[PDB]
Amino acid sequence: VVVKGGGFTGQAGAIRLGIVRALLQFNPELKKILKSKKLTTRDKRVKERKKFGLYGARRAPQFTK
Amino acid sequence: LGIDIPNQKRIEIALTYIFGIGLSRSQAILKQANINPDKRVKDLTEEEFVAIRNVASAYKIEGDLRREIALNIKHLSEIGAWRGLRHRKNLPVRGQRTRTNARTRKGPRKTVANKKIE
Amino acid sequence: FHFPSQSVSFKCASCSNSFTIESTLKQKEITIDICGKCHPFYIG
Amino acid sequence: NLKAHYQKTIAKELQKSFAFSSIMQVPRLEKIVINMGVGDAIRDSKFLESALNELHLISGQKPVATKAKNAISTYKLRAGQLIGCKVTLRGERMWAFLEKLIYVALPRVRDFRGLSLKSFDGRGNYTIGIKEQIIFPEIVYDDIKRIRGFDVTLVTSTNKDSEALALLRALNLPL
Amino acid sequence: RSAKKGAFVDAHLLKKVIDMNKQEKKRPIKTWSRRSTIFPEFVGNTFAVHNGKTFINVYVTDDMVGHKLGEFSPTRNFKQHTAN
RNA sequence: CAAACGUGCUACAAUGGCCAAUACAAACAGUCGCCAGCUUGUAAAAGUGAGCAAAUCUGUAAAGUUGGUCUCAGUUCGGAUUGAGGGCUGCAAUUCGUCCUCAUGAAGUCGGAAUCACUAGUAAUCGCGAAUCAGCUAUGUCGCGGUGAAUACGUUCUCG
Repeated sequence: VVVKGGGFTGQAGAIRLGIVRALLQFNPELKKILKSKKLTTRDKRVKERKKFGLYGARRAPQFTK
Repeated sequence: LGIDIPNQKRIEIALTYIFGIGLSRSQAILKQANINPDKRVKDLTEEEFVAIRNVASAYKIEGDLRREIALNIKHLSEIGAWRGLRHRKNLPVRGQRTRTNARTRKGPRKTVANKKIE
Repeated sequence: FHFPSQSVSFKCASCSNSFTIESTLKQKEITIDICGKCHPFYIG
Repeated sequence: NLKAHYQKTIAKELQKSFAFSSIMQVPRLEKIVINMGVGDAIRDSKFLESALNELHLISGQKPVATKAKNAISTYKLRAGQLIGCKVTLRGERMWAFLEKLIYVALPRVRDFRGLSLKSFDGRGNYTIGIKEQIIFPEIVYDDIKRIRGFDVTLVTSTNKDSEALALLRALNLPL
Repeated sequence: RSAKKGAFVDAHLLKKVIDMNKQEKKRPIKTWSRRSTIFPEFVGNTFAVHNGKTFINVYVTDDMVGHKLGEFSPTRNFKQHTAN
């Protein structure tokens, strides 16, 4: 395994996908257990773009009344 | 100086409770003494103590520092200068937000009502 | 009744000379940081 | 103690200094009084047993307290309720106290610059103001309700200040 | 001074100081600039420093020269607290 | 400036400080700007002098990891008012710059009635980039990426 960029957990997920993809191409019946355990490819789980006027991604400063 | 420092601690922190000497200067003075500090050692001999007194007297002890600073404040306050006038009224001198946030010398916490409307 | 207090040795703590003065007799040969004859404020 | 040294040297140069040609008209030491001046023992405080034991250790003789000479209306003090201490010193104990103080207490002060401009009665008796509890080599580590000094005074035979100051200089008390 | 204008003075008021340093030190001289830092040559005269309303006359003492002229001229009034 | 509302940073700490070594990012910017390395300077920062009209070069990741280290104090956590000595910037550093060194180490133990943000790299957060200039306690503002949750029974009540 050789990685470029990203945090250790992100690199861990990258090598997760690499290992599983190489296993799948190695022998087709591996696909089956991938559907058995449902541990599969990317969950498109990435940092969303924070917006203007928000100190975070879903954070407003606070609402005065 | 020469006061019985609290026991049960390392020498580095032992040379901190004395007024005028903090952390880095304590490290420098300890290294000048060459005590070779170990864990939770307080008293081992007196030949170290004499060197400590000599090097401390080479620097300025708490008492003389207090006298000199009091004299400097007196001199800056007894001459025409905004710093002395500011210090005489018990307000910060170096320049900070003086609008509503200065309550380190401006009384612990006291307040008065503003004018009422409606 | 008066409790007896007798001489305690004091000869070398920060200088080489001192006078034998009496103190509490429950201990002997106690050391002090500085005495009169080696006090920088005493002479200088 | 130093009485042998006092008669050894100091008396003769004291005679030589001022033209009197008498061995005893020079100033002499009589007594030293130790007073505590307790004003904090109004309620259930340490009631001087800390002070009692430390003063009895620094001077083996029994310290004696004193009661109020009048009735002060700002407290519950009405001619009684003994306060302070009374220790009179003479004999070997002049020097026993004097060397202990001069060579064990004054250099032991946290910071001492000396003070002697006028501490006399106009007749040559010098009061000494103790600052901290710990100026004696021995002390019981129990804490007095208020950390204080001790009242001590040196008395001289002559009713003049110059000769008393000369004697004190001969005894080398810092000025 | 750091010799790198860390204690810089415009030094154009100093010309009048050199002028007045040879005429037996007569008291009245017109001088006002908050940009100037004082020197031992200055003491012994008056400064009509500009606070913002009028040229207030001040006499710098003979105890120090370290700080600046503009520091020695009070401008802000006293609060005179009015609790309504 | 006698005060109060706020909107925030940072503390009330052993879900840590301190001492050292040690990784893991991206995006953006850069020719009197990034400044490499070196002489250094306690360090600030000065100086010497490469490279970069830039996927070549410069912007050094931080939390994290290995060893200690302090053992429940209003402390060694925390730091601002306060004094001196210096540094940069700009012709200018008193009001009214910031940086370093020594000191200064108070107050503050989870903050009252009430209140705000959010269904996943989201809050929690951890360091960096940049419009702003010569510089700027902007503890701001537009973003980058690092670790990483908990919960969702249903709309009686509560609000829109």
